Amino acid sequence: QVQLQQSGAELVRPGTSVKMSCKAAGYTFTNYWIGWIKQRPGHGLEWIGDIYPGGGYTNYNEKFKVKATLTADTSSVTAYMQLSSLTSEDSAIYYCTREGNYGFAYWGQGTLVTVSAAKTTPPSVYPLAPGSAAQTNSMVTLGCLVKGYFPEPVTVTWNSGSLSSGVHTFPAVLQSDLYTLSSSVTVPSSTWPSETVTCNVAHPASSTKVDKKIVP
Amino acid sequence: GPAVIECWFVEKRPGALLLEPPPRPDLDPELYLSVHDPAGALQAAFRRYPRGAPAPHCEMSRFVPAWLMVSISSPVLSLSSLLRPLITMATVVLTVLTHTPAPRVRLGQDALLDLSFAYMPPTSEAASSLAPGPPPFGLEWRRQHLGKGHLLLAAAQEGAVAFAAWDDDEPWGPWTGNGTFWLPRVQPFQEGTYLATIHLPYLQGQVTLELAVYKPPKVSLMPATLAPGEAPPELLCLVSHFYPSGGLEVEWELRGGPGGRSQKAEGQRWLSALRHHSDGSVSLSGHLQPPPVTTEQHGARYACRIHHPSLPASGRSAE
Amino acid sequence: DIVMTQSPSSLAMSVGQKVTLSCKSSQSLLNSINQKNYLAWYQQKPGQSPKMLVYFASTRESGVPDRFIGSGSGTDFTLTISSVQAEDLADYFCQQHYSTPLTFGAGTKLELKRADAAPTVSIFPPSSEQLTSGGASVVCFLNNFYPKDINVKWKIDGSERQNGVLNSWTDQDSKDSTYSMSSTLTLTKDEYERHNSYTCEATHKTSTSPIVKSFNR
Ligand SMILES: *[C@@H]1O[C@H](CO)[C@@H](O)[C@H](O)[C@H]1NC(C)=O
Repeated sequence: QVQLQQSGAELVRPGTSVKMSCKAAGYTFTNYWIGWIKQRPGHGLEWIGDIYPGGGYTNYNEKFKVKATLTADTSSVTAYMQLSSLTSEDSAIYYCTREGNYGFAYWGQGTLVTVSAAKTTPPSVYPLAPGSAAQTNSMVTLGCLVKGYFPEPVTVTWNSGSLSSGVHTFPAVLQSDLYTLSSSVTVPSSTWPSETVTCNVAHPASSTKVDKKIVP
Repeated sequence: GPAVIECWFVEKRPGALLLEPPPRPDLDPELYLSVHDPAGALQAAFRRYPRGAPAPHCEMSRFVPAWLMVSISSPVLSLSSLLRPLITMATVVLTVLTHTPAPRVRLGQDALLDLSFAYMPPTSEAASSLAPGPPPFGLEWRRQHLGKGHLLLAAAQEGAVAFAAWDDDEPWGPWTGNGTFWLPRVQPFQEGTYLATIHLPYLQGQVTLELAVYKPPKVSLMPATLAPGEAPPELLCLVSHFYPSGGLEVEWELRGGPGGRSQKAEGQRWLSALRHHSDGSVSLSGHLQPPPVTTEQHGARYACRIHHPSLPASGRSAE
Repeated sequence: DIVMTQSPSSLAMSVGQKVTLSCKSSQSLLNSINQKNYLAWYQQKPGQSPKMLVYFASTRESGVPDRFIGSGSGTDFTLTISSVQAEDLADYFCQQHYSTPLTFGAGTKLELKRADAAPTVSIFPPSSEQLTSGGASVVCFLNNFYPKDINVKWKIDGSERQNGVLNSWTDQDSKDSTYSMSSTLTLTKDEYERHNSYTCEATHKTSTSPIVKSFNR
């Protein structure tokens, strides 16, 4: 069957260039069009352009003629897209699809592109206690706020993952070229502070692990 | 703190549970059991039983993995135990106990059903056990209606969180453990019978609870009108925001009259005014037709007493 | 060139009943020869790649159940789901395949219908270790509320400012189908010691009066 595998995520710096791959295995690659779609959070889907690995090669969009040049390799089944002049608004997910007469219907896995000039820093985590002056009724909510980390992947687990019910982890938000998130958990007052509650945050980019207890 | 507990063995025959040798009288020797609890949960619950409290209901059946299953129910505690054998000696194996079997939570508030458990493995189990320590357990919370139905929590709409732990982890002897159930924003459609089931690789134990919901009403009294000119009796007494539809009885009384401060009013009186609010609660309007006020009734004041299961024994009064 | 307007923004209906999605085009997408409307409907699961459901404004894709019915012509097209289930929670797009450049729609997000639930507001003062290394950040949580329509507003003993107010909304839960929200007041240790009251207000459909949680420094 047909299948489209794309390159991994591309974390680069502004002003540079990025070339991604798209291998097409399962059909005659030089007999169908290969289109590129851009999905940016808050702007939906956008069509960048198509390329036919045969005679009539490329055909670009009006707003994607200077950026995102298209090339193909008929020898080894792969489709490339060379991004250039990467600005902060070029952070999106790029799919490669096998176009047809009625649409695509055959999409790729996807390539996440992120552009920024901040270095790889470890996260700074801080517990979030309701405070001594509070009216703790039945359930008490605790937090584990993680500020000041870059890349993107960070796992947070309460009590080494044994307590996952009622846990709400919020998506990361970029702040001062550093991301930031927080995690909340609701536990009964008969358990806390009677029993210790610990959040374990692991950052696989900087390869760090921090286990911090929540204290009043 | 009773020392002996009467029970019924079903398949009903009389039997006893003994927490030195009592003279076995009108009891078959198979159901006269001397109980020994290494976990010490059932005996502690029986010792902590209120003084003078009525005898709890008890049932004894035969479990199949001998095996006796004892279900002790009371409006104070709920206990389920597994036993293992002229008095037959028995040893407690597994026990699931809750001291909050009838929790009454206000409408809109969060409910916290508590539960505890204890496990004492037999000698044949521990001798053939190469386990690292405490076994992994499962805790299911369901809603029951004469059998089974909807499983709510485990280890699931509208929240319903379950927590369970041992916090002992001592690879020796019996283990104790806690288990809690959280139900957020209790609605009237969530009241009824709940069931907590502890499932260990050995077997299953089950306990039953009855979660009831109440709502105190808002009482108010005021004169009545009819928009006229002249005065046809008519009094009023408004009840607002109540959930227990049953147990409501409106009563009138005259406080401070020429015959004590506890005299029920006379005349016509009717009740039929009720409205369903946009939250499930209801309202009510009581009415009274008192006789003409005499000079001897000067200084007194009328009042409507309201009684409901969501109210204390004295109820609420409004004058 | 061609504009694809999708309607509505995001509807949340219960499972079982039929839902409808509309799509408007700036020009005609119906070909005179071989009378078909060059328009396709795509479905993208949360955090995955989009899959085509209906192409040529009709004729469903193989593997898609018959509940997805595509109709319409000219500039107005419609996609109806007779019996919504749990496997239909996604966002759908309508894309024209008639002229260059190919354009998509804004996308309609499908949620699950529920009863209104007030948010659980809980404010948190800055930590001790945060003050010794950095500044001060106030945390406010809004957990399990329906619908997603919610607005947060801070106040510093009379004053109010949107500077340093970073919020974070969650998606619909895969268990209780509720929404959560967080809010941070990133400040420094300097201007934090010169104010007393810090409150976190909201504005939801459940209560006419906002939920206010404050604390004194
Ligand atoms: C179980 O709860 C009781 C209070 O109800 C507490 O004293 C005890 O430490 C708890 N046990 C565990 C293992 O958490």
